[PDB]
Formats: sequence, C-alpha cells, structure tokens
Amino acid sequence: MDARAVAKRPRDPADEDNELVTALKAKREVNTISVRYLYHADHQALTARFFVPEGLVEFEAQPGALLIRMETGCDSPRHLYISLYLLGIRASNVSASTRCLLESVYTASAARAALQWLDLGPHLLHRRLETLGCVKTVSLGITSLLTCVMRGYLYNTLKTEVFALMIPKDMYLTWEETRGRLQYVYLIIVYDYDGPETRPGIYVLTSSIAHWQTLVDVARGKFARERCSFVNRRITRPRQIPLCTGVIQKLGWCLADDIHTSFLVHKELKLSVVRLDNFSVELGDFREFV
Amino acid sequence: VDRWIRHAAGVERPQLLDTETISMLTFGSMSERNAAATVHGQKAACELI
Amino acid sequence: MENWSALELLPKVGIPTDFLTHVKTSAGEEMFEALRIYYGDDPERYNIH
Amino acid sequence: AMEANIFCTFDHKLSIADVGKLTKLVAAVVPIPQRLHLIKHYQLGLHQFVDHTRGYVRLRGLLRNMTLTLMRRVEGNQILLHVPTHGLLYTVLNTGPVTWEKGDALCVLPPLFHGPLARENLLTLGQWELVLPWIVPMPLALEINQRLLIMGLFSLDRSYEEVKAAVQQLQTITFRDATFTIPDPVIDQHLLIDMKTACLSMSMVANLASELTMTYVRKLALEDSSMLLVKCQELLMRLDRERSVGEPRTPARPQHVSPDDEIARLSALFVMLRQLDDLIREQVVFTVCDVSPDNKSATCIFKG
Amino acid sequence: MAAMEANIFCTFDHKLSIADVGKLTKLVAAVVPIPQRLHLIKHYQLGLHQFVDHTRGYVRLRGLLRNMTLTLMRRVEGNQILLHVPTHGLLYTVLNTGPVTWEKGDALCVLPPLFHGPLARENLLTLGQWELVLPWIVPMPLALEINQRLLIMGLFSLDRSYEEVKAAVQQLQTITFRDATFTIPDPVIDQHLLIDMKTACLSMSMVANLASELTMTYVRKLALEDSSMLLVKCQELLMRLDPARPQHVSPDDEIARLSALFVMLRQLDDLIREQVVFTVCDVSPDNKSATCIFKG
Amino acid sequence: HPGFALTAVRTDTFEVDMLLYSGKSCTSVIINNPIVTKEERDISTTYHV
Repeated sequence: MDARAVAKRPRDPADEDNELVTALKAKREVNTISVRYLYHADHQALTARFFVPEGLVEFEAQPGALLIRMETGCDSPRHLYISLYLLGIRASNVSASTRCLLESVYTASAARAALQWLDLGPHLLHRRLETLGCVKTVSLGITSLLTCVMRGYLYNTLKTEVFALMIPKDMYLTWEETRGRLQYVYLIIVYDYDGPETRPGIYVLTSSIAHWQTLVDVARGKFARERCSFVNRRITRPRQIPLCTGVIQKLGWCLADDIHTSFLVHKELKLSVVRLDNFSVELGDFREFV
Repeated sequence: VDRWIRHAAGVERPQLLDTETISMLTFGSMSERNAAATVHGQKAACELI
Repeated sequence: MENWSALELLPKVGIPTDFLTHVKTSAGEEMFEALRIYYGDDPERYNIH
Repeated sequence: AMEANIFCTFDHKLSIADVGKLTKLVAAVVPIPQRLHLIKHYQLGLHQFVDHTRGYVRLRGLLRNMTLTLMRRVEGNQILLHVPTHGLLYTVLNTGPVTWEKGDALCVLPPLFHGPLARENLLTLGQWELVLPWIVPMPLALEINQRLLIMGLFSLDRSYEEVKAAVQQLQTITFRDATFTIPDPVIDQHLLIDMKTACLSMSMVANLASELTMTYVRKLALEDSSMLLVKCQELLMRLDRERSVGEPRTPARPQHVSPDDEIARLSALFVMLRQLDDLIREQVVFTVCDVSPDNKSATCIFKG
Repeated sequence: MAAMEANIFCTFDHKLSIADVGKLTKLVAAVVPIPQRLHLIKHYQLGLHQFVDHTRGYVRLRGLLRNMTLTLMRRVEGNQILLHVPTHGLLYTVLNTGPVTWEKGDALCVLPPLFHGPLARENLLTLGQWELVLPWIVPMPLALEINQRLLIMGLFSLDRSYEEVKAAVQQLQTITFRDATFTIPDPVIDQHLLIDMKTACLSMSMVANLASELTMTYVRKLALEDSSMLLVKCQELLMRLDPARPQHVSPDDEIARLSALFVMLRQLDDLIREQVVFTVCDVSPDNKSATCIFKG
Repeated sequence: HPGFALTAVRTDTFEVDMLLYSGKSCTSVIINNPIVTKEERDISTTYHV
C-alpha cells in the first residue's frame, strides 16, 4: 500500500538469509550441519530419481543419454526403463556392424528381457515408449539411482561442468545444408510397413524448423518411401488396418554451433556418437502423421 | 530427350524435394558442388547470344 | 490529430469541472471536438522524442 | 506476499465438519471458468456447467476453455487458489479412478459416475456440490474418447441384442490396476443431442468424402512425383474382397453438379470438422515425475 | 554462442519524420515478427515487408510467417526499438492492429494482413521505398475461415473453365466475420498450394477407406427415422440415392479403425489449422488491449 | 561454326587497399554513456553493453 512498497525492486533471495539459518538465528544455536549455503537452490532444471536394474547401467554411466520408459503387460516390473542405445538392436536404421558392436555389451540377463518384450506384442513400438529426459550423476549399483532431467540443461552439481547429450551417429541426420543459429531437436520414429513384420526406424533429427506444419513437410521428403508402403499395405490387406506412417515429437533444442562429432568409450568398445552440447530439455509428446 | 541432354552436357540431374523447391525460390542454395582444389579462385563467366 | 501527451505532462492549476450525463456519454456522443481516452497506462506520456 | 492467489468466498456458512473435507483436497485440481480474482463459490467448480438434455461433449468442450487452478490452502472463510505457471513443478492430487505411474502424461476429463455405487461426494451444500474432474493418464484417455463415440454409433440400432452385447463389453474398460464401466451415452432410448451432434460429424466425412474427393484425385495423379496417387485412386473403392469382373474398376463421380453448389459441398465439409475437432486431441495438462506413496499426492511439472 | 537474446534493439538507417515516430508510440506492444533474432537487427529485417514479391501471393506469406519469430514491441524511446521476445507460458499485454472485436477467451493466431473497407491501409508507415507491414493477430475461428476457403480455391479451379474460376474466386475472396466484412488481397494459385493441396486430397482419400460401413450409413439410417433441422441440410450436401442389422460387429476391430481415423483428423483437419499463440483473458473496452498467455 | 556470336561477360574481384581522406572536424559524432543490460540463463549471465 505504501508508495515505497511499490518503489521496491523485486526481492533478491540471495541477499536474504536461508530459511534454515533464520530459525537458528532466533535461537543463536550452532549446529553441525553447514547451513551457510544450501545446494541445488539455484537450478532451474527439474529432475526426479529413477531406480534402474543393474543390467542396463552401461552406456548411461557416461553423462548424457535418453531414458524412455517402456510399459509392459507383466505385473512386475510394470515399467522397464530403456536406454536409446539398448533400442539400437531393434532399429532397422543401425548398421549391422554398429548393431553387432553394442549388442555384445547387452549380455546381461536383465537386458535380455527387453528384446523379448518389444517383439511379443501386436502394439506398435511408439505407443509403448514415453520420453522422460537425460542421464546425469549416475548412482551405479545393483539398483542404479539415476537423476534424470525433466526440463533444463544437463550439468554437474555446483555448475562445475555442463554435461553434453549423446546421440548415436547412425540415428542423426541433417535436412538443412546450412545450420541456423538455433535448432530444435525432434525425436522421431518412422515405421516402414511391409509384410511379415513392421520394422521401426529411429531418427533423431535436429532442425531449425519450429512450426509443426513445415516440420512435417520436410519429414515427407526422404520418408516418402515409407509413404508409398503405408498406402500399398492398405490395398494389400483388407481388415488389417496399419496406422501412423511415423511419429514426431520434440525433445529439446541446441545452440547448433556447439555441436560436433565424438565417440563414447565403454567396455573397451568404442562407438562414434553425435554430441549435442548445451541441450536444454523441452519434452514433447508423440505426434502422429501419415 | 530430357535425360539424354544431360549426358551431352555432363550436368547432374536434380531430384529436389517439393518442400525444398519452395524454399529454393524463397531463398537459394549452393547447388553447385565445390571443386576439390581451387587452383586460382572463384570461377566467373556469363553468356549473351 | 491534435497532439496529446504534453497535456498529460505540463502542470495546470486545474478546475472543479462539472457537466451533466457523466464523463463517458459526453465523449461517446462526440459533443466535444478533439478527444482521447485510455483505460490502461500507456507510457506515451513517459516517452519524449 | 510473494505468491499470487485467487480468493473465494462462501454464501452458505460452512459447517466445521465441512471445513475439514476441503483439507483433504489441499492439492486437488480446481478448474475455474475464467481467470479473475474474487470468485463466488457458485462460479467455483464444474457443477455450474451441469446440463440436462445436453450430453458429455458439452461438459468437455467447456472444460478445455476453463483455467485449471490447483488448490492452495483453506483459510477460514476463504479459498486460496494459484494458477500454475507453465514449466514449473507442482504437487497435484490423484483424484482420478486409475493409479498413476511415474512419467505418465495426464489430461483432464470430466467425471463419469457409473452404475454401482462406490465413492460419491463429500461437499454437498445447498443443491450445489463441488464436483471435480478426473485426471486420467493420457494413453487411457484416448481409449475413453473412442468408446463414447462408437457407443453412440450403435445408439441408432439398440433394437438387436447382438449390438447390445457388444456395447456392454465396450462399456467395461480393462487396464492396469483398474476396471470400470464408463456410462453409456444412450439413455431413454434416443441419444442425447450433443452426442448426436457429434456423431454426424464423423458420418459426414465418412460419406461426404466418399464422393467429393473422386474429382480431385484424377487431376493430381498426372504428376506422379510421389507415385502413390496411382494406387490412391484404388484406395477409394471401399472393399475387402477382390473384384470379380463386375466392372466397378473406377470410382463413381458426381455428375454435372452446379458450380455454386459444388463449393457448398466443400464449404460445409470443413465446418463439420470444426465441430468434431474438439475430441480429436487432448492437451497434456500435467507430466508426473515421481508418484508419492499411497497414490495420493504426486509431484508433476505443469504443461500447456 | 550466447543463446538468442531476449531483448532486441532495432535502429532505422533512414531519418524518420515526426509523423512516423508518432505512429510507433501507438504501435507499442504490437506483434512484430523478425527472422534474424540478432541482438541489434536492422530495420530492413524488421517487419514482413522485405518478403513481398511481384506475385503478392497470400499463400506464400502464410508459410513464411510461420518461420518468423514473434516479438512484442516495448519502450519506443527515441530512435531505439525494444523488441522483447516473450517467454512461453507467461502473461503479456497485446495491442490489436486488424479491426476485429476479439471475444474474450478465444485462441489467437498470427495471420497475414487483409484489408478493410477503406483499402487505403491509411495511417500505415511509409519510409522511403519501404513500408512496415505488420501481420494481423486474429481470433482462431477467423483463422479457420480464412484458410479453409483458401484450400477450396485451389481445388475448385482444377476442373472448371477459366471464366468459371474467376467467378468462384470473386465470391470466396470476401469473408464476413463478427459483423465486420473482410477480403483476401490477391489470392494466387501456385506451387505453394500444390505441395499442400495434394496431401489434403490424399488425406481425403484415406479417410474414405478407414470408415466402417456403419459409420457411413449412420446418417442414411437416421434420415429413415429421426428428423431435425441439421439432418435436412445434410441431405442437400449428399447424393439422394444410388432393420437388416449391422453386417459385422467386431468391436475390437472397429475401435482400432477409429484410432487410425484420429491420425487423419490430427492431420487433415490440421491443414486448415494454424498453431495457436496468445490466449485472451480480459479484453479492454476499447478493444485495443488484452492480456494473453502461451505461444505457438 | 554456329550462327551465334557469343559474348560472355565476366565480373572480377581485384583486392584493393583504399586510402580514405577527410577534412578536420568533417563530422561530430555524439555519444551517450554506455549502458549495461543484464540477462539470465541458468548456465551463464550474458551481458550486452
């Protein structure tokens, strides 16, 4: 109400004493806990812990990955978290040399359950997946406790280092010849309908495009080969009703200039991967198109 | 005939995407491949019958 | 348009003005010549080119 | 005083026992028809939108325009209410029939009372009552919307038992840790008008597109830049069994339609789509990060 | 590189007349699209005017506007222009340009400019062989009617004689909406439509096969029994002619067909849709200001 | 020999180290005191003087 009250600048939390400190200031009683500076008080990024089976910790131990949840008809586990690298054995896009490489790393029996579950169902793969975020600060153990990001930049605690996002080279492609100053990262799944079985076909795709209309127009370019298949399957198989030639969804955005190629190193085997740098997370739901 | 002329000229045959062709007129593109070695500099010529 | 802004900045001794049928109806009937109203607080009076 | 809050009042005096039934909904979603400040409790809640002859579609379409607002803290004769900012986490409440799982997408839907009694209501107060929307996970919500439309497609032909046997099964959803009987839109034999208003919108394109599109396929087919149009014309046959020299090799086409009337067939083709569009998509109002134990409260980041 | 700056300064090379700067003060908090998003853009990049072409196609302005980054004007001190870029999901004031009543609570979408009755575009800014053409902010229902007609305009021309093409364009170019009349400047059939016109006709075809026979017969059965003001109009839109029980009740297969149909209406219906941006809360009585939230 | 008389034109690019000249006090630049705008973005606080 006072004219000085509207004169005041917006309040500065950092100038103010910490809430734990303030109650101690009223009693003037020191405690063993160091309340002088609470950690994670400044992070815009939001996170949530994910318990994980020990057999899927590999590759994720390097900071920067993709945890997509996988629903299952089993009553336990009801949701087996899946690394994108674990999904590479399933994707048709991966080279047979690259596929044989990481597949040897997934010798764990807990990882073996994942491939068994993708195949048994009739439902399409994109319906069973759900994007969550990215790895940082792996706990490592019989039950790993990853601190997956929900919306914000990956980085080490106390801002000491900004974690890069890792993406396999086979799944990455560039539609534009000249990068823009900004480009959103759209995770994409495109089926290639055929006959005995519908293979997937993962393609993470950075693009300067933001609007949904122009984004799915360029997607109709190289993916038109599946578009001829999805229609040809319709005249071929009455009663059968294939749906969704592909799916697009936002994953985040990057500064484009910081991007450069790299390679992960785990279990002796190397694997070249595209390396997004300052990848702010911005989750986007799956969007169907034909 | 349209394909036979390109062998006589050596020009590569475009197969541009329709979405690319719209931006192709709205702006431009470096449709000509860069040479493996610039012995001197940028090429420059024109034509007036 | 007659320029405004300056009327909102230059001080005036002021008058106890009174007139019938409320301030709004007199402006909505266009009985006055030049007029202007705003329901927010646009900083046009703060801007000074 | 940093936090913004929407105040509310009560015309009826509350019972002291009634005040504690709002404290069980500290985190529940409380949708508001329009952003304001002071709000009478008659404006509060979805109950003001209740209708008689109007069907479920009216309750849902108005809900999309409503400003969702999380409950904050009851304080005597007041109701604190904060409208979430986009991209920030908030602890909502799982009032919905189905238990949440971590990372699931969420989208608000109107409550659906069913046959046998279970949970009912607690906040009755002078005719008006504080109804709350369900917060179903999105993948289930797509299944719910598909049922109510198809169950109304059979509303025209209730007379045969085999149709009733099928609607009885579509009524019973079966999903994780839950089973429910979504109420039949059919009631008093004839369908409610809001479903009949929507059911025609599907039947329009199901029929109006079965003739109007034939003229425009043959002209675009000359390009064959994508080649699919050569097969796309045969996609319009609408048949399963292979043709057997009955010679309907090419689709039937409209004959000498008036140029002004031809525009009207297309101009009305899309106005039907504008009515049907509300059910086609569901915005993700919330995204849970980790469910709290007892499946009551759950932290969620706001979206939209 | 620094992430693209929240605050943008625009500076004009040409000297400005006092008549120009006065128009800018009333133009504050208008939506001004930009392409570069540089910290200090030139006025040539400012506005939509530089993308004008001899065809003056209204279609190409629609897709080029979607690549623009919307910004809100703020603080027009002196020559400087403070084009703040709004954050997603926060409240912001908005100032109208196109004359539309704007009912409260409707979704808004940026749209290429039309013209009202004067056709003068008067009180527009001209600035030495250059103009400031700001795209209109319009209510969502107007964005549908302005675009669903445009898709029809390319279709009807395909089979009609050129004398009959102009007769339809003469009628479809005008669009009444909330009392006020409107008309589309220079509609243009173009390859910009053909890339979109083909997928629409393809989407029209796939829906014709997805439907179950009961879904299409639902109205022809309804006409046999019920009568209503809507049903009589629907018969005018359909061919006249060309209980036995449904031929096949397979609810697990019926519902699965509906899911593919939603993929089409999330696509084919979206061709006339433009992405929503501002969400109106309380319109000002002058209809020159309204608080808004959410972006495209 | 064709019946054409070809006449190609060719633009070039000669690099030059031009020398400007001007008189004393040919123009008077005027300056305001520079301002320091502030920005926030979690990882960094970019400034734009």
